[PDB]
Amino acid sequence: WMPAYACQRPTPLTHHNTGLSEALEILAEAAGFEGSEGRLLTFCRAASVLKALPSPVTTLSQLQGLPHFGEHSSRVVQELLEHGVCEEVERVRRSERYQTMKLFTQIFGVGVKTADRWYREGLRTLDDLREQPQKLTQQQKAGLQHHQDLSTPVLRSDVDALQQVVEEAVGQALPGATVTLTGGFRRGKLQGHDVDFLITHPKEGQEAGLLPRVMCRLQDQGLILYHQHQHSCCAFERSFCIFRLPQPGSWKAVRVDLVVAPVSQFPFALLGWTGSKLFQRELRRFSRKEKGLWLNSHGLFDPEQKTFFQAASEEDIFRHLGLEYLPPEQRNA
Ligand SMILES: Cc1cn([C@H]2C[C@H](O)[C@@H](COP(=O)(O)OP(=O)(O)OP(=O)(O)O)O2)c(=O)[nH]c1=O
Ligand SMILES: [Mn+2]
Ligand SMILES: [Mn+2]
Repeated sequence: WMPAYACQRPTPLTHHNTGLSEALEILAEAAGFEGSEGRLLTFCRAASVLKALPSPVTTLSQLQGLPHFGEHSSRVVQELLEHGVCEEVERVRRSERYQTMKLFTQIFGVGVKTADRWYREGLRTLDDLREQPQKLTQQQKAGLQHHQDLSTPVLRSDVDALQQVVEEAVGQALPGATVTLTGGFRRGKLQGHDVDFLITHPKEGQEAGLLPRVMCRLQDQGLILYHQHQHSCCAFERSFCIFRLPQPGSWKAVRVDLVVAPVSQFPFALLGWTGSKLFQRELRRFSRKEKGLWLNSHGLFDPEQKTFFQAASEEDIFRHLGLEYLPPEQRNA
């Protein structure tokens, strides 16, 4: 017996069912490309169940008694076990719609809605996009300019080098300010599509105006290819960057997300930003459905009492929701 919510079970970085989960996640992704959010969540949940299993699924009798394994997901696994291939998955992979949506959505600054609009307007290739620059935001233009580098997986060695330059810029700008690696790398992943950093200072308010000073310093060093600063609107101050990472004899563009949070909200921001996306979806669903509380990256709110939970750590937040603590490396749902 394995719990239904991904936030109630450990999901390690590496598991025994990568072929099966990858097939399900292709179907999940394709459903998201078509706007079928329910079907996406269904396939994603089924894939995450396989990730938590302690052993490989070699016979279909091993699916018996597992949550989130309805008919469609079971059939996928069945065809894979019996034939080594699932024809729906292979049709999806080869389809022009999926390949194009995948191409466009992996461009920096392009979501599903934009990608689908461009598809419907007869755009197919990266060159087609380049021929219509009036259709692109500045962020999207930067993404296209650097798309080869931005499609190259980011390595832990890249992350280490980047964290050093970000730490130096932060340390110079404001003594005492801290940089915390979040995102998939904090969950132990060995590769990723970007690097995520969360910046704070232990005195509430000392972080005001820090990010722009950090960016000035990084810019002066030649380390920034693209930078979009956004002030908090509703809602953290952040900078969407492409860094020019020096390498032995060349350089690579790398996506970096810098997020500033006031230290009061830091444990919520850390939790939210550490992911995985599905784990956080599941944790927020759990908080709302099971405990009546709204969790987001800024706080945990009781909307009946009209109160906010004070947390000093991620552990406090788990405790408050009635969940066993999961370290970041077990949140790979
Ligand atoms: C869009 C959004 C994401 N997040 C979270 C969810 C993600 O788990 C987390 C990091 O985003 P990413 O950098 O997209 O995801 P990742 O680091 O888990 O994986 P990858 O290797 O592909 O980079 O940010 C928020 O907290 N608030 C938001 O508004
Ligand atoms: Mn990331
Ligand atoms: Mn990111």
